[PDB]
Amino acid sequence: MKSRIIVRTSFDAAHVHGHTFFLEVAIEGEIKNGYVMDFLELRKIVEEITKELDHRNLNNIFENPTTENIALWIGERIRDKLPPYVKLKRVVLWEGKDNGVELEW
Amino acid sequence: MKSRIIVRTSFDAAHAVKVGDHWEDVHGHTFFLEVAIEGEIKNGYVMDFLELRKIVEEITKELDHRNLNNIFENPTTENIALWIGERIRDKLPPYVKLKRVVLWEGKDNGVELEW
Amino acid sequence: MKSRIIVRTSFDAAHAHGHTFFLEVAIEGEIKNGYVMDFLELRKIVEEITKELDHRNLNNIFENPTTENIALWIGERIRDKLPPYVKLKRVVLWEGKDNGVELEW
Ligand SMILES: C[C@H](O)[C@H](O)C1CNc2nc(N)[nH]c(=O)c2N1
Ligand SMILES: C[C@H](O)[C@H](O)C1CNc2nc(N)[nH]c(=O)c2N1
Ligand SMILES: C[C@H](O)[C@H](O)C1CNc2nc(N)[nH]c(=O)c2N1
Repeated sequence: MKSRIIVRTSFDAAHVHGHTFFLEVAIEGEIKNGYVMDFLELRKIVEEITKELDHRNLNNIFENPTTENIALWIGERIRDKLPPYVKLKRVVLWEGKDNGVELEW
Repeated sequence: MKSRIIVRTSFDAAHAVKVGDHWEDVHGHTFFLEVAIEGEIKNGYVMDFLELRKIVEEITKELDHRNLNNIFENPTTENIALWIGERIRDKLPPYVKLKRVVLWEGKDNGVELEW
Repeated sequence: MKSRIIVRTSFDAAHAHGHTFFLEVAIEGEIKNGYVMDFLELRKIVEEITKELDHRNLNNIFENPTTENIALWIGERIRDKLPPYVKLKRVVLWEGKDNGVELEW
């Protein structure tokens, strides 16, 4: 069996057409003493990354700000900050409520 | 790593499922459809969202506003989902593959098909 | 191909304050006579289990009532009430709307 904790967040950005992006992050690991990893630590890691894009024009930070590339970047940034016994499992980024990009490791 | 684009849409249809040899009472729902297409991120894209949505909505269009018991012998959520999956697969460009189809009958009950 | 039916339900419970839990259960099996498993039957099985949690003191049942442990608790009792030809595929438990645990078999 595989266990994961999920956190959902959102941020607004433009690329120009501004959107409200909904981000879902799934971190996989083992349930140790009732916890995989506390939600607040993960959520802090995630927001610390999304805040760099919040209210910005992604065309100034990304060569080509496609939802896929933004999702990719976010995944790499998250990966670099997660704790030792945990892995980035899934990243789902919705460009508005009806369209999204799912990245699964 | 796998990369997919997801497109969400909805359509409404009325129907009654078989409860033995006889039928339940007819009623309508808003169906929520989630389609996941997997492929490689080329030039920053897997597949254009709108291109996928059009393929999917042309399909749901045949079900939209219709009595499903007139289209399916047994309009269960699984048979409808299967039918949608097959229709989509048949229309997808040669560089992607149908990965997932999630059909919700309302927001409380749904069927998930994965390839 | 794999086919699953999914049911969503909700229950409120207190532990340590109280929360509104959102549960999503996915059952994998083959489609026979047009369906994997009757939606109501699963819903019955699931809500009979959640009924034992509804507005309860979770610390009376769990030494450490974390979201993960509660998810494991539910996953197990569901596996014990399921019919012979289907399998518990996934359990997603959201404590509130933006934080959840996902168990996958
Ligand atoms: C009230 C809330 O349930 C409590 O603060 C927390 C915090 N962080 C958590 N983190 C995890 N992984 N699992 C949990 O159940 C909780 N619960
Ligand atoms: C406004 C619209 O969202 C934008 O032009 C698009 C269109 N199609 C897309 N298609 C993919 N695959 N990824 C994207 O980020 C976008 N963005
Ligand atoms: C009204 C209700 O949705 C209808 O009677 C049901 C019940 N159980 C079901 N169970 C499955 N597996 N698939 C379905 O479409 C339904 N439909």
